Amino acid sequence: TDADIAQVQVQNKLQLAMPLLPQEVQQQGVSVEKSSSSFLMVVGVINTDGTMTQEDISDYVAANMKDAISRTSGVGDVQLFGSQYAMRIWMNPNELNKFQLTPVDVITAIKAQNAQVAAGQLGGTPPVKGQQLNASIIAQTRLT
Amino acid sequence: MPNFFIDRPIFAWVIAIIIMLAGGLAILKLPVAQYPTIAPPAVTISASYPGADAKTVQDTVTQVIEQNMNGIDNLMYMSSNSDSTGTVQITLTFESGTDADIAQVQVQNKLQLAMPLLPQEVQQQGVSVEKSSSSFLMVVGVINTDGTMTQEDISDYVAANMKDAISRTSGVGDVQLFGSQYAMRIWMNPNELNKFQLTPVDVITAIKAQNAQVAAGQLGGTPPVKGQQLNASIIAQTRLTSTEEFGKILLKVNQDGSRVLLRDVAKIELGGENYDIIAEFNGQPASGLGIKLATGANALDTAAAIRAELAKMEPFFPSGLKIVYPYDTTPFVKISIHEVVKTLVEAIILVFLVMYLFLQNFRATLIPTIAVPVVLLGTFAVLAAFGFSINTLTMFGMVLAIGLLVDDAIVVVENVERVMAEEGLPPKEATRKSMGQIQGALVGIAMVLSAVFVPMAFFGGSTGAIYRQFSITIVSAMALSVLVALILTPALCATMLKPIAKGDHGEGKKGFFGWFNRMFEKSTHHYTDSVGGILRSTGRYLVLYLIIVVGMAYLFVRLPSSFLPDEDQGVFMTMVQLPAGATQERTQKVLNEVTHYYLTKEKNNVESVFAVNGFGFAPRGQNTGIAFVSLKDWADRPGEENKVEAITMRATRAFSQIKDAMVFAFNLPAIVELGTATGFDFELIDQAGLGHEKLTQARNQLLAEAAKHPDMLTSVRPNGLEDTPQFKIDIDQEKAQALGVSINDINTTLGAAWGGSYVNDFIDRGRVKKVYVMSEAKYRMLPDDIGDWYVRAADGQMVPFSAFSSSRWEYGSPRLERYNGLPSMEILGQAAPGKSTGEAMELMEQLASKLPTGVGYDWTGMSYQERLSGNQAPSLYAISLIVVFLCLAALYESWSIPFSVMLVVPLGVIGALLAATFRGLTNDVYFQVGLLTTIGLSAKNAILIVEFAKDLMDKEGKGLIEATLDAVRMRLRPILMTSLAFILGVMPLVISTGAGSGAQNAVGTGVMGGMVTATVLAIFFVPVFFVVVRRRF
Amino acid sequence: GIKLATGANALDTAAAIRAELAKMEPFFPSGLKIVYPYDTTPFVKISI
Amino acid sequence: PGADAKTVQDTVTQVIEQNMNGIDNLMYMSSNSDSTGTVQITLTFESG
Amino acid sequence: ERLSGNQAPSLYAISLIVVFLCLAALYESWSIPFSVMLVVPLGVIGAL
Amino acid sequence: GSDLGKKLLEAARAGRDDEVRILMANGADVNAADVVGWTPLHLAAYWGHLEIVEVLLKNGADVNAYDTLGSTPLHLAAHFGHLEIVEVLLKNGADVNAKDDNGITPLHLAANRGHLEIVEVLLKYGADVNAQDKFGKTAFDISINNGNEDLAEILQ
Ligand SMILES: CCCCCCCCCCCCCCCCCCCC(=O)O[C@H](COC(=O)CCCCCCCCCCCCCC)COP(=O)(O)OCCN
Ligand SMILES: CCCCCCCCCCCCO[C@@H]1O[C@H](CO)[C@@H](O[C@H]2O[C@H](CO)[C@@H](O)[C@H](O)[C@H]2O)[C@H](O)[C@H]1O
Ligand SMILES: CCCCCCCCCCCCO[C@@H]1O[C@H](CO)[C@@H](O[C@H]2O[C@H](CO)[C@@H](O)[C@H](O)[C@H]2O)[C@H](O)[C@H]1O
Ligand SMILES: CN(C)c1ccc(O)c2c1C[C@H]1C[C@H]3[C@H](N(C)C)C(O)=C(C(N)=O)C(=O)[C@@]3(O)C(O)=C1C2=O
Ligand SMILES: CCCCCCCCCC(=O)OC[C@H](CO)OC(=O)CCCCCCCCC
Ligand SMILES: CCCCCCCCCCCCCCCCCC
Ligand SMILES: CCCCCCCCCCCCCCC
Ligand SMILES: CCCCCCCCCCCCCCC
Ligand SMILES: CCCCCCCCCC[N+](C)(C)[O-]
Ligand SMILES: CCCCCCCCCC
Ligand SMILES: CCCCCCCCCC
Ligand SMILES: CCCCCCCCCC
Ligand SMILES: CCCCCC
Ligand SMILES: CCCCCC
Ligand SMILES: CCCCCC
Ligand SMILES: [Cl-]
Repeated sequence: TDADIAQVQVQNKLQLAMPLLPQEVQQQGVSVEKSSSSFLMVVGVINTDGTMTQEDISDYVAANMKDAISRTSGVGDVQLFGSQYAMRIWMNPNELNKFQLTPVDVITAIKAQNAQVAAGQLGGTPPVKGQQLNASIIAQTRLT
Repeated sequence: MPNFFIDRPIFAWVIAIIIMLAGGLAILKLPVAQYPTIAPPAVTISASYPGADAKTVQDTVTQVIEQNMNGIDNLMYMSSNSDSTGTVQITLTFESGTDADIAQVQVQNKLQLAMPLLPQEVQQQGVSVEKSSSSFLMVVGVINTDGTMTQEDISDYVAANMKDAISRTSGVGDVQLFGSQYAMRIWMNPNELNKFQLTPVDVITAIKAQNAQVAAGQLGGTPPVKGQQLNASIIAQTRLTSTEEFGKILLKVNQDGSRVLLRDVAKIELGGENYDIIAEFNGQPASGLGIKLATGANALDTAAAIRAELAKMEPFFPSGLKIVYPYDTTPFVKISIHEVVKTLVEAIILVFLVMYLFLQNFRATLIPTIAVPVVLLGTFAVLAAFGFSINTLTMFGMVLAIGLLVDDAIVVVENVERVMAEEGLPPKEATRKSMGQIQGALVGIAMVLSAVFVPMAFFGGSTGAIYRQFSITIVSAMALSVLVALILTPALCATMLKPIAKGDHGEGKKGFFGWFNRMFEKSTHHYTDSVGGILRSTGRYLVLYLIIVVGMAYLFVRLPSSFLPDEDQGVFMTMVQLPAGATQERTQKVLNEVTHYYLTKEKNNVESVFAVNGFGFAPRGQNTGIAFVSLKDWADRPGEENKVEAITMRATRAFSQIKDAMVFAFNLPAIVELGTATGFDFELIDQAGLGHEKLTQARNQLLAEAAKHPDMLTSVRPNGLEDTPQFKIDIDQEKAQALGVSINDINTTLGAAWGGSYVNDFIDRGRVKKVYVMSEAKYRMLPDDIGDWYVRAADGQMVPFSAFSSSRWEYGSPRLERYNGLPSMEILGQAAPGKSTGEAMELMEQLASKLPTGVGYDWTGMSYQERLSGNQAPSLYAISLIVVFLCLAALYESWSIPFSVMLVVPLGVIGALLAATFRGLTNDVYFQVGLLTTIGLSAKNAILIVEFAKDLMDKEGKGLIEATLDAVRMRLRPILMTSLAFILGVMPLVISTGAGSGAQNAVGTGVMGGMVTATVLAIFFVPVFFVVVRRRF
Repeated sequence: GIKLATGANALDTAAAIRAELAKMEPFFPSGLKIVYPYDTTPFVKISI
Repeated sequence: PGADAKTVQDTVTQVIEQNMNGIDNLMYMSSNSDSTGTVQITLTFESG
Repeated sequence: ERLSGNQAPSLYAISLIVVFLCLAALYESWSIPFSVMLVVPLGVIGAL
Repeated sequence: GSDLGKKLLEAARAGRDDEVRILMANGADVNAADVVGWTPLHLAAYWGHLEIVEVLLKNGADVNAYDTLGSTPLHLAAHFGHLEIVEVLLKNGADVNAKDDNGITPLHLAANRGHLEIVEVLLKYGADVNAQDKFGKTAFDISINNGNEDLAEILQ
């Protein structure tokens, strides 16, 4: 069986199911892969000077190394032995209740104040007659 | 095998007939295009984020898609651009030989599962995955001459009435609209919105409610009450269809009872989906269709079919609408076929005249006139079997092989005529003996030429695919030439030729031929006397050979290297680049001046100017433009003064006077994907999250160092754009919450007004089209206009933007580049005059190694091709030489004698180099393939001389010099006949100054010069080589 | 943890992985080092 | 769902069919736009 | 059905020519093949 | 403007000391402004080109030149953490309490990015610590909101 056509046929059917799946599952990213069940190799990464922790090395591999290896021809699947960094907001229920707030309010505020806004241009097309200024309008950007 | 077919001429005829029918069928059915598929397979991912800046596009779209392009097969590299027009283009380039359909579907499938991660605005617009292709068959311009239509009106008409019908035309692959179908444009007024306490949020909400398709159900649907008589579908709310309906969209009902409609707060019209591009054709508004040829289709049939469809659309056009053809390749391809068919016909006529001049019987002149067409036809059947097309490269590949085809015909027939004249044998017995002398050599030649040309097919990348076109074409024609020479030609000779009495060399005739035969027989004695003198003093000719070899090596190094010669194709582009922040109106004034020039000062040359404002070479924006010039017929432009090169240099010089703009004209390349010979393509990479500003500093550091080496590097610049001043506005979160104003309402109001918002779809005359809400131009021009926009608070009060916002000027990128998922900056440049591409690249690497920590680099495009193409050459040259030697060793049964043949190579190369150098031409592929065919024919001439000489020594027991003199005597006439015919055959190609002359000159010049020296020197030097080699070993 | 794509060559893919890792090594933060704790390909090369 | 044949044809069928250019060995194309809200565009290709 | 009927004449023409040429090559003759190929109508009428 | 005015704006931004030198000798307009109202001194201050800032001030560049949104070169230098340029501009008579259209001062911008050395230099040249922006916010109100406890102590 041509593995290319097998993958193509499987995904054509998966795409009919995708809309019916929960929004949380879609946002985690569904993956269709054609690979062996066993490992070809394990590429281990360490810090000999002991300057970087297990989490620091895991983030570096994920952020700088993994993507290029995943795109390499013949690499069917790549498994990170660790986790990429995320902005972790560890909520306190005692402090949330104190100010009469919930996780719903925390999530709403992050979506609102961690936003990348498309705000158009000064002197954008179609413009008026005799326009001299053309500049991108920069509003809210992602927090860093 | 020749003996077999001498006794069986009908069988020989049956094979020739079958070959001609297969070839005759091939000619009818073979695809036709200008060039074949050369570039490696590339897939482009295009997305639009309306009103988004470069960083917004990159950090929400580009990076998300890039991170998800995993588990795809045969990916070489990935590159992307994110610009301030709200556009992202990610290009994935694949290994040469990859199935482009499988490449696309794999990319497309990985994007599909990454779509839920993209912004809802980008998901709504869509993300196109297409196979990257630059080559258009033709560009159909659609204009309005009576000034009753805008470019938006014409674009909508073409989309609705023309595009689909052109897409269904026979041989048409893809069709690109130069514009968009209408969009329902709601131009909002902030003064009117604030007056009724409304915002863009309310306008979008109302349109979504009052322009929608609502599912109802059925009367008497299943399961029903038994006895039900009727079952009908219930139709509820359907989409709005007109500007009138959109204007009557209810927004608000006032306290008194008066109604606020959408037409009260906004101007409503059918307009363009976007207004970035302004297209003009000789000043008049214009749209158009960019048409590509389908796979395995005929360019000439497709172009005829396209014009046939447009012809029967003519009667239904609105008043003023006119079709124009600013770009069409088929008139150029029509000439290319005619000129190649002409060359082949003239070559057959020239052979006929030469054959009659020497042999002086019409029966002899027929055998080549039959054999050569049979080989040519057979070649087409083999191209079709390989899945090749009738294209510029394959056509000139057969022109370059004419010399080899013609020689096979002459060599077989001439040798029979001699044997009959020298011995008085009857045609059939003479043919048997004649073939007996050459049949072993002809097979040896077939293997030697295979050893030369076949390895040329095994180069990788773009240049390898080009060389593969010439390789298979020449090898196929050569292979069939030898089969026809071993099967048909001997059978024709034995049956058609007239017997010659022994000793009859035609010296006893009267008139021209009596004189000629006596002149030539006397000249043959002068030649053998001269060789006798040369072979008494070989030492001085060995010295002269080393002068030629040194002179060759010197001229090779001096000759500038190119890919394909630039042609006058009746069109050329003019670039218009204004400084940073320059508006669309300023760019139009420069374009209007550029157009006015071409229609005034080049009115006898220029037919039309296609001025496109908002689109450059690589970049987009209001400060970029391009003027595609279309010239009159070649016949109306006589002399070099009225050609693209002369006009280009004239226009560029005239436009250097233009202020606050960088303008210049230039000719189109033969094939865009190759770039320039000596030109390199460098990528500077952020390898440790340094950021944009630090990669810019590192780029400036590299560019400055490159400027200190003008001896090696020339015009080393960035391919991208510089940082521009951008209007940063900060929303005060505390003030918004204090006033009871939601951030969604603020960012929607700003985004929808200033950037534009794609709300939903409506149906215009039975066609689904987009609905856009945006600010009427005058209220979104300047920073002071920010305060004119009001957002409604929770308590109902209208709050101006100034109350909860603060702004400042800062610098940011209007175009962010990435390479293999990392931030990058593309640097273009070329090797300085006299320097190789390799040397220039080595310095850039040396300069790159001295840049700040975390700044890497990589080679892309032609530079990626050049490296992997250069690493193979030594191996492919070695294999060729080794197999040539081994083949000659088997033929001559000698490890030493093969050297006497292989020493001929420089004799043909020096003549090609002198001709190319003198005429001021380059070391292009046509010249390079020309060298191999020149080397090939001279090698064949030497093989038959050495074979005759060796056989005389072995069979008749003659001495070394006696055999050598008797050999070159017998071989003089056939060598001169081929040379005389072939040199005259390529004379029209050399002197050609018409359309496609650039390629003709490149093919002709190098071949003529090479043949002249190859012929003159070899007849004197091959005798020396054989004697010297035989004496030594 | 790398897994071989269906019908792909183990040695060619392993060589292509090492070639890509070689491009990353020079821009490593101080101390960071690649180790090879598990590889099935050395056996195939050596055994042949 | 809920759209009549005409609505289905204008919003779906013609949007898909106008993009079915530049496909190899395509003999003919047939489609049905129905009251059920359903589209079925069948592309028949050359033998082989 | 249309395709089948349209291509049948050319199939007969090429078929007759291939048999003729095959006989001409085998028997080293133009007379034997032509003498043989004249028989075809005697068969075809019986089939009709 | 003029032809040389454009080249000085480009050279000042790019950090080309040699080109600025030749342009000052040839008499390139130091008061040349782009469409947003940025002088060569604005650009030199923004990108942190110390020598060009000094050369421009020697050749009579307006130290208190403001853009179309009322921001000065000291605003730019203070915001992007260019300590040496802030000192040079203040020695050549840059308004330490210069307010943009938003009521923002060089102290506000320095406090926002946590440029402690620059904040101290501004206070040394008499930066109004009680100066409020359009939202009634001081440099101290920014430090407590940003959570910069080192900066908050300096501003008392
Ligand atoms: C839709 C389908 C598309 C296809 C298009 C149609 C193409 C059709 C082509 C196929 C038919 C082949 C043509 C046959 C021609 C034969 C000529 C016969 C001559 C003749 O009668 O004289 C013979 C003797 O002459 C001799 O001995 C003759 C010797 C020299 C050969 C004659 C020249 C042949 C030229 C070939 C035709 C080229 C056409 C190019 C396509 C007598 O016969 P005999 O048996 O008594 O002779 C003794 C044998 N020992
Ligand atoms: C031993 C006896 C054998 C019998 C044949 C004798 C051959 C010589 C005489 C033939 C009679 C005709 O004579 C012939 O006239 C023609 C026409 O002017 C000449 O014409 C030819 O030669 C002249 C030079 O002389 C060339 O410039 C010209 O291109 C060529 O056509 C011949 O040179 C001449 O030989
Ligand atoms: C760079 C461009 C020029 C390169 C061209 C080279 C090949 C074409 C020129 C052919 C010249 C051959 O011409 C031939 O030269 C040799 C020289 O060895 C002469 O030979 C002469 O010298 C030799 C050696 O001492 C004597 O043995 C001989 O008796 C005497 O005639 C021939 O009489 C002459 O017919
Ligand atoms: C560059 N290109 C070949 C031309 C030439 C002349 C033109 O007159 C035009 C183009 C590009 C096309 C692209 C189209 C694109 N699309 C196919 C609708 C498009 O989405 C955009 C866009 N910026 O998103 C256009 O500008 C565009 O509407 C446009 O205005 C064009 C246009 O008017
Ligand atoms: C009789 C022996 C002939 C040996 C030469 C064979 C060369 C074939 C090399 C090859 O396969 O590639 C062809 C190449 C494609 O880029 O085209 C070429 O570059 C043309 C080669 C011209 C010069 C040949 C060397 C003679 C110098 C002394
Ligand atoms: C009978 C003549 C035909 C022979 C031609 C076949 C040659 C095939 C070319 C093989 C390519 C080898 C490339 C090696 C590159 C390794 C780089 C060190
Ligand atoms: C590709 C070139 C290979 C050349 C191989 C060398 C051949 C040496 C010739 C020796 C001849 C032996 C003479 C008889 C003793
Ligand atoms: C690349 C490997 C093959 C090279 C060609 C081999 C040539 C063999 C020459 C042998 C000469 C033997 C001389 C006998 C005295
Ligand atoms: C395999 C390399 C090509 C060598 C061809 C030489 C063929 C010589 C045949 C000589 N012959 C037997 C006909 O006399
Ligand atoms: C119209 C298509 C058939 C003719 C094409 C020309 C082929 C000539 C190639 C030498
Ligand atoms: C010394 C010069 C002699 C030239 C002899 C060459 C004659 C060749 C004519 C075909
Ligand atoms: C290509 C045609 C071959 C059919 C005839 C068989 C030839 C045998 C003659 C001895
Ligand atoms: C010796 C027979 C050769 C003919 C086959 C094509
Ligand atoms: C060009 C495709 C068909 C070839 C016939 C063998
Ligand atoms: C001996 C007859 C040769 C057959 C060629 C097909
Ligand atoms: Cl950054």
